[PDB]
Amino acid sequence: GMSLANQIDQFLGTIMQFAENLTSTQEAILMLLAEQISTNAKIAEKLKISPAAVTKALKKLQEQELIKSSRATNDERVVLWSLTEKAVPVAKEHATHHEKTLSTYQELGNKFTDEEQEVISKFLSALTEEFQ
Amino acid sequence: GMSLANQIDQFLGTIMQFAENLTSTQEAILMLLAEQISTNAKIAEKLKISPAAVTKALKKLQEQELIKSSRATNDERVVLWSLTEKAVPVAKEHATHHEKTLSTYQELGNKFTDEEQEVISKFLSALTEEFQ
Repeated sequence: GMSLANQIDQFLGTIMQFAENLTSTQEAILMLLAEQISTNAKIAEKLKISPAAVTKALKKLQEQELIKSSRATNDERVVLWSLTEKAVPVAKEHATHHEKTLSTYQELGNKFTDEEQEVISKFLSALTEEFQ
Repeated sequence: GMSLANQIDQFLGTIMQFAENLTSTQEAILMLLAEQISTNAKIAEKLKISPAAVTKALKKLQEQELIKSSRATNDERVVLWSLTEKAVPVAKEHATHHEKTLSTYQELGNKFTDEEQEVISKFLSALTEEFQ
């Protein structure tokens, strides 16, 4: 039989191999803008990142014509950002992938009782640490 | 609070990030040869790989002067392979890393009862599948 240590080793090897086959900030803005027009400030708050990081990601998305700025109809000083037509199916495709992935994790989790899920949760947190 | 699905998603993201920061056959031969001189046949059996794959990996290791061929003192037709002096500390360093990694997984596993470990084992097998 196989030790749990070896099972864990093999499992992590499989996830790392799969890895070896848009930044995440950019893709998170895409997803956010897919749901509501927003400002730099709003984006920084919702994403929990610095204003410099938001400006940097917004610039990359703009260069790619994934998003576009406009002026708040109420206030001429506030710049709003929204998806371009070109970005609509990009964001939709990313949102769908994310949702499907999470659904898969959720269905797997649902095969376990709350008590079992707590075991799994503690296991994953402790193992996460070894990789942070 | 955070759903298990989201915990799993974040956990896999961390392992994949860590990944984004010698082939495994070659390194397995190094480790094997670190413990005993062997032939192509022996290597293929122990590693569960094709003779072509072994020849391919042996050639790469030889080019790198990590291993060297010699003739079986008993039989002139059989080629044995062993580490070179240069490879000794390479294999030692790899063996030590592997052992340390497994020790870490083992110590983490030891914080869980056999029953909890079974929960974790089933969880990991089912999740592995999603990535094979």
